[PDB]
Amino acid sequence: FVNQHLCGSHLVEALYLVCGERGFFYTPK
Amino acid sequence: FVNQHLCGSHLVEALYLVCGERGFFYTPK
Amino acid sequence: FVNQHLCGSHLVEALYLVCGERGFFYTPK
Amino acid sequence: FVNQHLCGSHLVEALYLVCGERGFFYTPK
Amino acid sequence: FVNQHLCGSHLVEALYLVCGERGFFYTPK
Amino acid sequence: FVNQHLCGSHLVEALYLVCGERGFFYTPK
Amino acid sequence: GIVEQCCTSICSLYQLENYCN
Amino acid sequence: GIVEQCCTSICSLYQLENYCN
Amino acid sequence: GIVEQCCTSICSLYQLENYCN
Amino acid sequence: GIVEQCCTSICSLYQLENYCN
Amino acid sequence: GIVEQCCTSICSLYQLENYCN
Amino acid sequence: GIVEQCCTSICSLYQLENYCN
Ligand SMILES: Oc1cccc(O)c1
Ligand SMILES: Oc1cccc(O)c1
Ligand SMILES: Oc1cccc(O)c1
Ligand SMILES: Oc1cccc(O)c1
Ligand SMILES: Oc1cccc(O)c1
Ligand SMILES: Oc1cccc(O)c1
Ligand SMILES: [Cl-]
Ligand SMILES: [Cl-]
Ligand SMILES: [Zn+2]
Ligand SMILES: [Zn+2]
Repeated sequence: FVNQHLCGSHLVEALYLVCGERGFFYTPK
Repeated sequence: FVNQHLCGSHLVEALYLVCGERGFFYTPK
Repeated sequence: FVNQHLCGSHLVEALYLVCGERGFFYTPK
Repeated sequence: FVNQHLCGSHLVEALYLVCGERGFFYTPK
Repeated sequence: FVNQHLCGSHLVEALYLVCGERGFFYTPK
Repeated sequence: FVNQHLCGSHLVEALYLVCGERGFFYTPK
Repeated sequence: GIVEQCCTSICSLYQLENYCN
Repeated sequence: GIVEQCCTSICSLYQLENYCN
Repeated sequence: GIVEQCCTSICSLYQLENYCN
Repeated sequence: GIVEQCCTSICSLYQLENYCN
Repeated sequence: GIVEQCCTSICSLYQLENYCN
Repeated sequence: GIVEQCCTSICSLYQLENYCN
């Protein structure tokens, strides 16, 4: 529900930072 | 400057929002 | 409470992006 | 560059925090 | 669920806007 | 300078994530 | 209002649009 | 508007508060 | 790609939707 | 610390001000 | 997946990098 | 400091760690 939705918003922020030029795949599953 | 870097941070946000359960691939390049 | 507070934060960002040039009204009560 | 768009994103976050329970209209010109 | 970590992220964002050019120390201890 | 203001907002989020339990000292001046 | 609607369950983009001007 | 007013020089908390309901 | 398309002028959420899985 | 003070109940911007340099 | 691994317990940046391209 | 260093070009995660306590 909402707390997983909010958490995913931060997860993608952290991936953006850590992955750098490599980028990333975000797939809830 | 770091303009592209700040822009990408907002882009992954907006992708997170619009893509929903599909998720997305973020690849600069 | 805190949770609602953190949620409202993401809500205004989502409104910003979805509403575009229309703008939006955030009235939490 | 999408500077007004990125600025407005931080502006609504700032308004969210300042206005608290009063809420706010965001009405871009 | 990860809610102190998520709260802390919003907290730094809010401190940033309150503190301005003064800056701030964030010590999670 | 607003450009600096927006950059700093992303800097503190990045520091929040990278510094972990250490915390960080944000001092723009 | 929006908090009650959208902080207990995820609102769709179209639901959020109700709050646009 | 707010973008014109606040996107070159920083609006303080105080100034931003003028836009609250 | 996304940076070239969307960082010099604004992409709508519909345009961004092209980059969804 | 701040997390204890401000993550179970909401801190005002004035309360937040305590942590500025 | 990522939500399962990282929304219940905190993932470090090192753990998160496992999801990079 | 951090602005002169990291707002004029992109800092690596190791460069940002200079500013950790
Ligand atoms: O229901 C919600 C809550 C927060 C952000 C969002 O896009 C939807
Ligand atoms: O002038 C501004 C622009 C964006 C955020 C903010 O807090 C102030
Ligand atoms: O064109 C853009 C750039 C960054 C965020 C966004 O929603 C759109
Ligand atoms: O108490 C809090 C926690 C997080 C953000 C904020 O503005 C206040
Ligand atoms: O485990 C998590 C969840 C969300 C953001 C993050 O950096 C780590
Ligand atoms: O140089 C920078 C500026 C802002 C965020 C970041 O991760 C790096
Ligand atoms: Cl959150
Ligand atoms: Cl920005
Ligand atoms: Zn959040
Ligand atoms: Zn930004």
